[PDB]
Amino acid sequence: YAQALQSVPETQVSQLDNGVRVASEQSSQPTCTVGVWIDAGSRYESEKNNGAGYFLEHLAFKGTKNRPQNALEKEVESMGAHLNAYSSREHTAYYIKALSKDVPKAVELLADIVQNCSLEDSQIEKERDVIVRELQENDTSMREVVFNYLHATAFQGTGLAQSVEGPSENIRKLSRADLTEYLSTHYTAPRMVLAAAGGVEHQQLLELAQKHFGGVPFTYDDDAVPTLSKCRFTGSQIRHREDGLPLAHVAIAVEGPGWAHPDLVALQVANAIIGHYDRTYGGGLHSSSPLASIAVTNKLCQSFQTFSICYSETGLFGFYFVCDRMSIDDMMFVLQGQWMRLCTSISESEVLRGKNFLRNALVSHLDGTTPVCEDIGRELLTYGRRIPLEEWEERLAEVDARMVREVCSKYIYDQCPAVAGPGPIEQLPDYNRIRSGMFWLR
Amino acid sequence: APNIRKSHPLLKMINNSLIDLPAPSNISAWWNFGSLLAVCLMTQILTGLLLAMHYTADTSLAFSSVAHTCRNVQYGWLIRNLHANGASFFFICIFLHIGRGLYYGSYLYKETWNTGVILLLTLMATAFVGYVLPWGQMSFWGATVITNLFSAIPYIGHTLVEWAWGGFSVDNPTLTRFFALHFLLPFAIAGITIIHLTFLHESGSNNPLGISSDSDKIPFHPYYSFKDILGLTLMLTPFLTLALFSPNLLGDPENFTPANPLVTPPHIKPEWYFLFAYAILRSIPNKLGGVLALAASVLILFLIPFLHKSKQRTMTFRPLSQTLFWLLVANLLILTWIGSQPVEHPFIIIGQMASLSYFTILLILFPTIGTLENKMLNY
Amino acid sequence: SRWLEGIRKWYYNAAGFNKYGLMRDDTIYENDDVKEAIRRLPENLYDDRMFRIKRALDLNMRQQILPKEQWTKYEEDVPYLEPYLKEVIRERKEREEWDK
Amino acid sequence: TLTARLYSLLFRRTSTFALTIVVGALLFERAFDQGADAIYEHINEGKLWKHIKHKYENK
Ligand code: HEM
Ligand code: HEM
Ligand SMILES: CCCCC[C@H]1C(=O)O[C@@H](C)[C@H](NC(=O)c2cccc(NC=O)c2O)C(=O)O[C@H](C)[C@@H]1OC(=O)CC(C)C
Repeated sequence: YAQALQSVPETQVSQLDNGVRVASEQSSQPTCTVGVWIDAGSRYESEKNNGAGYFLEHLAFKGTKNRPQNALEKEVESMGAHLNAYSSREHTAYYIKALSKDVPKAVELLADIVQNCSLEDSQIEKERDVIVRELQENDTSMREVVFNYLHATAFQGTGLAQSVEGPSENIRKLSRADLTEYLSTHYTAPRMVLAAAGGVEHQQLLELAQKHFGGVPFTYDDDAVPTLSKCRFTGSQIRHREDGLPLAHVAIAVEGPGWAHPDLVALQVANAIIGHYDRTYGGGLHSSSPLASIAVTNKLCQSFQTFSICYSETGLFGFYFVCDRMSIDDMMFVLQGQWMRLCTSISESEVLRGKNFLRNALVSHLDGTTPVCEDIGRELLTYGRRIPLEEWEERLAEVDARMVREVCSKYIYDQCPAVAGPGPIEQLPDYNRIRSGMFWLR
Repeated sequence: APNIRKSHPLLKMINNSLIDLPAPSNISAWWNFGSLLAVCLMTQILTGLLLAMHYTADTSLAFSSVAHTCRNVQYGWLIRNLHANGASFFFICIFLHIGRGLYYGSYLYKETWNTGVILLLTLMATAFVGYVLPWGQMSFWGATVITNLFSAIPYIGHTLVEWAWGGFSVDNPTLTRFFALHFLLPFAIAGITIIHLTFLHESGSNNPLGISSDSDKIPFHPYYSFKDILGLTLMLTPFLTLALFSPNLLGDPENFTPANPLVTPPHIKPEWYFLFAYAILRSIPNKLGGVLALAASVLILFLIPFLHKSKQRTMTFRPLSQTLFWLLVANLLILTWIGSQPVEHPFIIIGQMASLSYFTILLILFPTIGTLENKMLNY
Repeated sequence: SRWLEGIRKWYYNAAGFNKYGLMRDDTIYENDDVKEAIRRLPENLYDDRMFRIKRALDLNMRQQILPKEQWTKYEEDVPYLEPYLKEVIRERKEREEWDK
Repeated sequence: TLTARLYSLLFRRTSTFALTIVVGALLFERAFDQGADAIYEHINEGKLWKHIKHKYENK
């Protein structure tokens, strides 16, 4: 096993005199996947600039000037490659997955987008009303709105608080320009990463990137990556009630450390211990995760999940559950209680499993090519380099009970959390109450 | 239930009347009066229970006993002081509590209100006794009228009294049998108070706007618990201030002279928290009338719920009846003054007058200004 | 000589329930009739009323009121419930009479 | 920085907090009294028995 980790192929990385960092992992695999992961997002958007990164993602495929729509797609389809991607708050990417026999072809394609997007003013005015609809859809996904609102209040006033999607008013008025104003501003090599995994031979990649990414940095600026304005965490709540809904969602959380921080490990292990439930499972007998157990015994929630969504310099360590208009309270109580237990009297026998549970997701986090690239894509971008499963291993193969306690308490005990809840929540008690739920009557 | 705060027969009650109880968000101090009233019920029961530890109910020893209880028992003096004054802080809060309730039509929660009356009545009743106990000139002569006051009720009267109190004249027996009532009664107030709150909880607490509050309602605990603890100290400071700086400030000194069955003090001014009805009683020259007036003087609260006509509950949007209200509150503060005042033309008339506006303002004015304001809205 | 019209206007601003920003009807104590009335209210107006009440409460609970601007003007007060409430009442009075 | 030092060390753990209320009360008592007593007595120089106790114990 440990030998399995060790025998795992190191990841190659080397940047350009340009700025791009080119890394990737090699295997036997005929197939592969490759992508450019920009340090771009919504967080990087303004009050009138909010949306672009998206409105963008949405035209990032409809063509380039070199090869308009019908052709790009036709060139992509025709070769059997899958060009997919996203755009978060501090992370955007565009990956393709071909047969490795296309590294140089995929790579070019990549470059031709991140650099030259048609942005056909006529293509835009359509994607405009497309998003405005696609947004109206994102909307009844209470499973999400509940998170944005969480951000909305959790980081109220700052850049994170703005949703990756952006207000309707902006998407209704973004200019042919503003998009380009976004592209040319953030889409730069120093903040972009060319990563891939499959059967590829690094050098061949390099040269192709080093070949299609003929970027040239004059000024000292161009070679420098701006650090972002710190976002003020604001223990508070935001309630979008509506007893008209099947059920209510609740999401509460404390400020997260930020990728960098070594504790995100022990912390990650934390979330391992209470994990998540979801009525389909098969376990009123579940592992320690009482939140799970108790969730069953007393039919607390339809589903609950723990999360340590983190960013560059901040984060959101919490939990989110969905429950009938009626059992909302008992749930919080039982749940929030767990946090306490967690960082007041957690045991070794517990952390033991936690770890292994993480070590399982730790591994399965890297299941295939696309996913591997993700980490590489990410790793570098947010951490600085690539964290080997051999490393993560030790990182979290050395977290003892007393360490979890010391950690969670450090970020949960008597901290002012941010709660978010849409739906028939008449039953969720005020703040003070869920607030004094942060300290255990030890 | 993993809760416990809800899975325990006893424990639930608490986490259901002090924690988790839904209370309107918007609530003025006038809502503390009650939680205070409790603290009085306590302060009274606690102190008095403790003062009874030294009382000696018996003519020849009764007066002195108390004196002893003061001069001799450590802090016994403090206990007394506190007690006699709790009496007042008690009547004050009650008098305000009734106010609030009157002017937010909390009297619409009928039962919770009717029980309330009972409490008042009893609190008036229990306070009547107890004051007899120290057996001072007042104690005695109050015993003799108030009791004899049931003289009015024909047939069953003269008899009911020569029974009310001991034999045929306020004497030792009446005293012992009063102590008993006093020692007992408070515990009744406590019980009924439970019944009072029960009825309440059936119907959430009111709220100053007089419109549904389900729209808001905050968890009693986090909020109002504190709010009570605060109001506790607020209207605790005065009461204490009195008890430590000018105790007898409210207490008639005339009662510092042991009872004399032979001479009722020229200048018999009843206890302040009683004056109003007192006035009403004397300004209606006729034993029966005198009493009757009185009877209804307090036993009228029972009708307020039926003398409600406003299409709106409270009267915060009823500027008309609103001032009529203070015309009442003042018409009361008046009767009071006129009560602490001997009977001569300068007064007397003033008396029976206010002692007329009183009724009317209630029986008639209110309900009239009531419907009227509704029509000034097309209702 | 003195317009009931002129008067109502008085009382209206005098009651000053519009300072909290809620229509007349948003105040009428909720008795059996009104409840049934309001329970007949179109969901539009219901949620409207609700908020107006919750806002009212929230204000009241803060001791502060609504900017002179947001007060509702007498002539613009919307008797959103009077109509339903009335049917109700007569519906009842019709029944009450029939049961004799 | 007092307040911070305080919270972390004294007010954080509900276990600790209480402990300082106690040890604190002991201190508040002792100090409040002496202070009160003094304030009081001083506002009554030569009137208290403690003050005349001496014309059969000098001053
Ligand atoms: C419901 C609240 C109570 C009221 C309204 C009340 C009121 C009074 C009043 C006004 C007196 C006369 C005090 C004076 O001379 O100024 C009194 C005396 C006394 N009360 Fe109460 N009392 C109450 C409850 C109690 C309780 C619970 C006990 C014990 C069962 C008690 C035992 C006594 C005693 C020992 C006296 C005689 C000594 C004295 O006069 O101060 N009282 N009470
Ligand atoms: C025996 C002493 C009494 C106690 C300890 C008591 C207690 C309570 C308490 C605490 C409430 C909760 C809301 C509030 O604080 O106002 C309450 C409500 C009420 N009580 Fe009392 N009460 C007493 C006497 C009375 C009296 C004498 C009246 C009779 C007029 C009365 C009438 C009411 C009314 C109308 C309410 C309900 C409406 C509202 O709370 O807004 N109570 N009382
Ligand atoms: C073991 C202890 C059990 C607790 C009993 C205790 C319990 O009802 O405690 C509160 C809720 C009660 N008042 C209120 O709830 C309350 C309600 C609406 C608003 C406010 N605040 C205003 O802003 C309140 O304060 C207050 O009036 O005391 C009663 C009445 C009772 O206690 C009395 O029987 C004691 C008598 C019988 C000796």
